[PDB]
Amino acid sequence: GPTPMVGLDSVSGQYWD
Amino acid sequence: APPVTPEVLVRLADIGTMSASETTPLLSLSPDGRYVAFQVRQADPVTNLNVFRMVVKATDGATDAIDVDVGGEYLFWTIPSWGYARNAPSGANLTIQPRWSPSGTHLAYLRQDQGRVRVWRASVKGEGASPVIEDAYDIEDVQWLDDNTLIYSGRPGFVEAEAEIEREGRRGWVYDERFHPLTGARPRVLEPISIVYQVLDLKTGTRRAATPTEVARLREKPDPLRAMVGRTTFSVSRTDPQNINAPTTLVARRGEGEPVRCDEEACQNITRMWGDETANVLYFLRREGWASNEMALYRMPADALKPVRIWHATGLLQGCERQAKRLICAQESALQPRRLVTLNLTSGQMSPLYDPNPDLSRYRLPKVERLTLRNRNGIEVFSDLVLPPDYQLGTRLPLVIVQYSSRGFLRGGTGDENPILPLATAGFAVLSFHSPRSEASYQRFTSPIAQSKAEYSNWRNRWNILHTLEDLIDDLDRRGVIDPARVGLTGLADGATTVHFGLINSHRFAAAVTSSCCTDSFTASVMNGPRISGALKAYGIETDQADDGPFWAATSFVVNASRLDTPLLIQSADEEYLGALPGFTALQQARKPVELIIYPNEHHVKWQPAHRLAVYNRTIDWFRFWLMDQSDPAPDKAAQYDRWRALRALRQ
Repeated sequence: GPTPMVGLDSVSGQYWD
Repeated sequence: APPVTPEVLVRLADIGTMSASETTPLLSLSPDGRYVAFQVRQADPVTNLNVFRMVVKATDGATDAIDVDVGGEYLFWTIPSWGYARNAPSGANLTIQPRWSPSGTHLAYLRQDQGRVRVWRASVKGEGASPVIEDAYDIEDVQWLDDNTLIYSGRPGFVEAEAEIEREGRRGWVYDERFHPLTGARPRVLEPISIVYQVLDLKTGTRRAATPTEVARLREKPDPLRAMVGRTTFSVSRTDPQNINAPTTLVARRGEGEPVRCDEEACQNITRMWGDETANVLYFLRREGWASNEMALYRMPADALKPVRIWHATGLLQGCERQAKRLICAQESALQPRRLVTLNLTSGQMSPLYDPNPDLSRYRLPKVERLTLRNRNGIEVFSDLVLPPDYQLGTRLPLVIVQYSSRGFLRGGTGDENPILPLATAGFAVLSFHSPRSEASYQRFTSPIAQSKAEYSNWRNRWNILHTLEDLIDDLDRRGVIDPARVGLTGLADGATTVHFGLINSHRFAAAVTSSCCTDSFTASVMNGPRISGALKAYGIETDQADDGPFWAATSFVVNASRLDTPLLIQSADEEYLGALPGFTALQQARKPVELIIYPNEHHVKWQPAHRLAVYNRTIDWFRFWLMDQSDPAPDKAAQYDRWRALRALRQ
């Protein structure tokens, strides 16, 4: 996702939440 | 009244980073509270540039806002991750928080030009702005120590490490934990890289080392979940501090005394609080209602633990800061793009302060209705249904699903990729899906990484997501609102994973669009390189299985290419396309209706306005083609429809 905090944004090294 | 088109949507201005919440520091009040400073961004798809403005507006509402600086490049939000000093940019912009000088007469803030982040200083009545600090490294933060002195931070070590990588490359680099092939063919800089602090005296132009005291004035951040009123310290904690899914509760300590826990339900899961000594009250925000769909603001006399609700609404309040008995906030809701608002802390009344867009009731707006249901796993769900402006009940529409958050303004869903109002304007029902809570989030876990591992086990949470979408579709089907044979699905980031899962494990979708591909070993193990690949295993991603392993069978397009009959459009950043290739090639070889578009110099979330507009338009065209059998006859689209007619003919 746009915001780099907690969890996975897909499987390519970006973070969610 | 004119329709909201992709041309209108892409030009709606914004304040702060794309996805903002309660603690997003997107505005700053002057020391005396009379002015608010903030950055406005507005995209122009013809010049293919964002235009940034630093704005100052009197909090009393009586005078127009003033632009005190105009200019700068799109400054990416970057952070260390995975042991890298700087991960690839998500593509989102850094929220720029202006620092007021103690006198209230100047702002200092970060701004990028020619690839370099500097500190700029602006006069607050509009008279101009110029850069005052530059170094060999990007500046990462800044504060005023007094009216003529600035402290600032950054990482010259990161620059030096880059030069060392460049020297080493003369001998070739060993492929190891420094690489992330998806994004580039050079080793990355590893942590640890230290932050260096320096002080600049603006009157002499001299620089000196910071003192530890000065450094802490920059390093320490206020805790938005802590406040003081008199001798009483308010904070939040759990009865079981290890269990991350246990609700937090407001607690009060008088000096060094015992904590007293508030019992009331209202005191649970606070997201922001503010202490007011004069009024002797605590104010706080939280989410509440069905599936937490609403925000609410509480006022609590600081003597006791009896909070009273004074405001609640669908939408978001972001970056709020207090001046006396008002809160100044950014705010947004389904049909209201981000703007500034004042909230009266006595009555709970919300009033407009500054809207960088015109009023959208100038446009013929789609109708929005918030949906609620409990899913088959017992979990509360909300989402937003958007209908075309001329919607007559009785009409069964094609549906397009946009994911995966729906709290705020209906713009492009996550990552701003799929244009919600323009899709409705084009005759679709649009479901703006708000992904629900997982079952695992209701159980005991000591780490968000361990929770993730439970959610991915056997793809349990992905099934909960897919079943929730199927519940929503079935609902709208029973209401006679949609034709269930004509449902489109879109996704970016976590929504992309849902798209891949969805097309393999159901036949409910007649067309799809994704911003990335694929959910497979190639992408997760090979293209991530050994460091990230290894780290993902703890999250439940089985990167030690090859693509024919059991975990990947539910999502790999290489494994499942020959049964993937749904038309799929992939609109990828160059920085992610490599991941799509094995999947794409298996699909083409199996003669499936797939198309891949590549955008240059882009990221996981796209930043270039021309690109976003082109994504919006192609995604509308795609769904009109497959779900309405309609094509726009404009001659510059003729080649696109030739290609898509050929894709269609493959299916027989």
